[PDB]
Amino acid sequence: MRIKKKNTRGNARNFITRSQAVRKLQVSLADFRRLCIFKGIYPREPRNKKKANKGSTAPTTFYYAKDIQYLMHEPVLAKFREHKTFARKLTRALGRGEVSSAKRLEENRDSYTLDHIIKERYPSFPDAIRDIDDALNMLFLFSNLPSTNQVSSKIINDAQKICNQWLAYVAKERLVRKVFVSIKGVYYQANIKGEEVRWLVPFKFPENIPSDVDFRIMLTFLEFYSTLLHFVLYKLYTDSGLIYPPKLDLKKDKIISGLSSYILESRYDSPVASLFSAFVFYVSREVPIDILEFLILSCGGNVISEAAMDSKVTHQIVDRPVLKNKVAGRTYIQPQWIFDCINKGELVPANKYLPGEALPPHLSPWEEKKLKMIMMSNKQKKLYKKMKYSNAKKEEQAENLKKKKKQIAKQ
Amino acid sequence: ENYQYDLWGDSTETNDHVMHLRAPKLPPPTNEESYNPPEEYLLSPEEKEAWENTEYSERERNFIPQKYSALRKVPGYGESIRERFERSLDLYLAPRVRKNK
Amino acid sequence: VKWPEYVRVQRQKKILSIRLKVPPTIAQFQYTLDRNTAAETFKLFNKYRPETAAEKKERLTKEAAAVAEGASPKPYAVKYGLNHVVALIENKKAKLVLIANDVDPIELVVFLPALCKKMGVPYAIVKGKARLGTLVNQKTSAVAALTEVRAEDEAALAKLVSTIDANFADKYDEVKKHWGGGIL
Amino acid sequence: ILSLLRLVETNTGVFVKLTKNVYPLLKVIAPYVVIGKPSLSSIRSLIQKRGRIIYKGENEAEPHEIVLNDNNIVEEQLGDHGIICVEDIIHEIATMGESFSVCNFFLQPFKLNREVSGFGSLNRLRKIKQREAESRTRQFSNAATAPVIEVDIDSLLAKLN
Amino acid sequence: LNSNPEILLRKRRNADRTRIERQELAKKKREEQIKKKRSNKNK
Repeated sequence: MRIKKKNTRGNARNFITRSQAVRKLQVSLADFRRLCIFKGIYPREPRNKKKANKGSTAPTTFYYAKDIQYLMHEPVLAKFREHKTFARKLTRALGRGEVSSAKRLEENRDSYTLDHIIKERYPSFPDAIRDIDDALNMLFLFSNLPSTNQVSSKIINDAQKICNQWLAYVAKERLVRKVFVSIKGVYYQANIKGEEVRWLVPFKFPENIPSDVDFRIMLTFLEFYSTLLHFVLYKLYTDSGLIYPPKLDLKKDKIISGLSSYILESRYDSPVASLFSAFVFYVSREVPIDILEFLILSCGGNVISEAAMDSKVTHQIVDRPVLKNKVAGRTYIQPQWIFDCINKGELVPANKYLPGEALPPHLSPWEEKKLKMIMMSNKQKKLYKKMKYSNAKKEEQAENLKKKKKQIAKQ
Repeated sequence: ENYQYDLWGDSTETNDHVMHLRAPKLPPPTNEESYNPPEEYLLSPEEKEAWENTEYSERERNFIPQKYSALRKVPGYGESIRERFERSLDLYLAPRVRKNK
Repeated sequence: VKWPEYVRVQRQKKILSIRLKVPPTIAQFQYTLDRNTAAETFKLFNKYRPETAAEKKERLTKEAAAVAEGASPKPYAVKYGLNHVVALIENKKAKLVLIANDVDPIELVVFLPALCKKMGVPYAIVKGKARLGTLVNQKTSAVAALTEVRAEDEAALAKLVSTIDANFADKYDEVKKHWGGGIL
Repeated sequence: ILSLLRLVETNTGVFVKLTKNVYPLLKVIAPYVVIGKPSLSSIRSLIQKRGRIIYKGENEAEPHEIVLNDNNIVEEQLGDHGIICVEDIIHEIATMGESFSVCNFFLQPFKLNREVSGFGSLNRLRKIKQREAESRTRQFSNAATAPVIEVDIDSLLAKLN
Repeated sequence: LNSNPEILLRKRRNADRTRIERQELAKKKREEQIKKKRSNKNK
């Protein structure tokens, strides 16, 4: 052989720069990143960064060559091109002054579907449920958003619809194990086909949208997770449960627009799913309902709200320092009791949960050696000193918790 | 009828066959920062401003731990869109490496 | 700076359009109808868009779907071919003939303003063959005419004639004289 | 009338009770406003999605209008009238009570987003479609015996949320 | 040495730099929009 050129072989055809990926695809950076979001493609780290370049030490991100080289032939890229053609051919109609032909161009418009993009991403159903962890976190955030000029109302209404479908199913087949109310929101854990998904729901207050965040990146994630959730929910309902999609009662959606609405027709294993059976809870006005009625209906209780007005009831959930009525028939609880009954599973006594007293701390469900240092190498001294510092920074923080507990317990 | 058909069916095939599929790592489970915490977690007044002095993204908590007597007294957490947006950016822009811990 | 061949050619043609002395049958163009009267001509002309190929197809399938299973007046539209416009002038059926100032061979439309002044047809040289194209489902039109009209638009058309006579033909009586393009 | 209802700004809502005194004033502003009796979900979703409170900032600044994030803010400003939380505000708004005149001037006005919300390719055509839908779904009577046009607010706020 | 195989996201660089940059850019486009409103009222 002739002397081969140096920096064109091993790591140079294994990886490519962002610029080289964009150029090779002949696609805009935005659309390159849109496809990258849909396909689940990410930058990868080579063992040599400069052999992955053509010699240069430079701030560079490396994609996998065969990954981009596999993205090139794909229906979604072709449909992006078709959207670009449609865009100019519409503004041709609009810019001239003809409205009827433009309106007709809307009628003769097909759009890209993210159907086949999931088959190649999550080939098995249990793999899709391993992703639904991050998928349900976007979607439940986007339900609790005011619609802006960035994000249309149709987007939020469809996202909220999927959210309500998810909440309805989990409360239907009784698949909750753990709850955790934090400052951030309310965490749930759910054995969905026996693999324990986790997801977060914010509190139902108006959310201050920063102008800092980019509502074009988040919209494509929503666009992928949305379709992914449609296919997941069809699979779940048509396997073990119900018809999809279920209908919604109009005068129920006028009252709550939550979870007691949206009725679903068809044609246990865990202690949590057997709890609250033959119990009827009267949720008061003061507590948030949609974060709580999900849990009651999931375990096996029943809900009658103060809100619905605007019997069999055995417990009332009230958050006031002064409670007015006080009947002999009901038992009076601050919601912390429910948030502990789900976590333990053993029905915690309501003696520490009376209205007017302070709640329990609410835990999450989640010499010679200095002389024998010497005979270690530098590649072992560096590592051992690092492990010593990592244990020290833990133990001193544990000492901080103990010292703070002692300083508070005195007061 | 949109998206109203099963696509998986009897699907046994895993995508983690080529060693190049770096699974996106489910975010760390939340450890002791609830609306009602044990108040030793509630931060000292000096570190409340020292935490605000540190630059973002090189910071242990994305939040100040806070104590609330009532569940009604829990505020709407303002920096929630920021957290999901930053996670979304972490998925497609942050380089994924196979490590041995 | 260094420009392409064609860019240099069209810039050279632009400065050549100015700096030469030009014959008065040309430069009778570019002495054209002003912004208000042009907008007001189109506020009438936009009410008579020739029925677009899609609209005609759907309506004539509506005729078939109705009439085969289980009276109309003649509809009025703008008239838009040069063979047809110079047919309509000399018929004499034209009440307002609109002429584009920018035509690919200039020699095409040079007789037309003076033939309109001959026949007594109230013409207006309006700016843009693209702008005429828009009102007529075509890319370009060179000419647009308005023969007959609905009676609601009749008085407005007659006033559009009188406004164009006063604004265009009276201000530009000097344009039959005077060789254009003596700009230093 | 639009100062009293504090509706100087476009794309802005407010709650009022309609009586025999309110109805004559409604005929004056009818070409400027679109009215209707909302449902329980329209009210409840509107307050939990949008809500302003004009009160003091850090120490000095007064004109901050922020957000209905909390319920302890509701306590500090209302409290003794019997109102403790945001859901209790929803109660006195949906059901006509004593504290309605108290909380109605507490959520001053709402900030509804405009329809379509753009000037461009898709947005101009969508604004054209909706603009011709306006004159069909709303008429200006102009006569002294103008019948007051009531529309579906459940459908309209499905568009504006 | 009994090591567990797992995946790791590296910290996305220039996160704070761009964060503050977008914070500034948003405010700048707001102010420019206000200046446009006033200058259009002079027409």
